[PDB]
Amino acid sequence: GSHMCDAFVGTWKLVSSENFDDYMKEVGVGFATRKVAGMAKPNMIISVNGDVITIKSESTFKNTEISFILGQEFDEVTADDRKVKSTITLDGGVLVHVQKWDGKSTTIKRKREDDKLVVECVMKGVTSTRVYERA
Ligand SMILES: Cc1cc(S(=O)(=O)Nc2ccnn2C)c(C)cc1Cl
Repeated sequence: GSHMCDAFVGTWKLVSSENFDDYMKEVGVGFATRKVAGMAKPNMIISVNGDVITIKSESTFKNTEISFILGQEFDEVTADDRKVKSTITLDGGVLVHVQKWDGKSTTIKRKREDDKLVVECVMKGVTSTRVYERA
């Protein structure tokens, strides 16, 4: 029957980005990776099978894929090649994705707003907002 993340499931395309270069700088991404990653217009493909959620992020820069159970830490290699320990939870209908590495932390929130999927990436005081629409 109907379930936890139904409104997230599907194929989404990036339509706007703000402050992503600054977010990446704060994370520690180097110049060349920032330039090429920042150009990209990824799709995000979200699916659910039982308790397992899969998020694929695909662009001309990189294809990534994570599968996880809410609340259960996992290893992730990010598109910029960080090796992080991640935990994703649902907080009042928002997917909250925390990545920990080298004593640092970043949080990515994904939420449904109208017909969009809005992604907010936060590293210390710097936020990037990335808006997706259905493909
Ligand atoms: C590097 C990077 C990538 C992302 S992403 O948007 O999920 N994926 C992305 C960007 C460009 N191509 N692809 C697949 C995010 C949220 C953060 C960071 Cl630092």
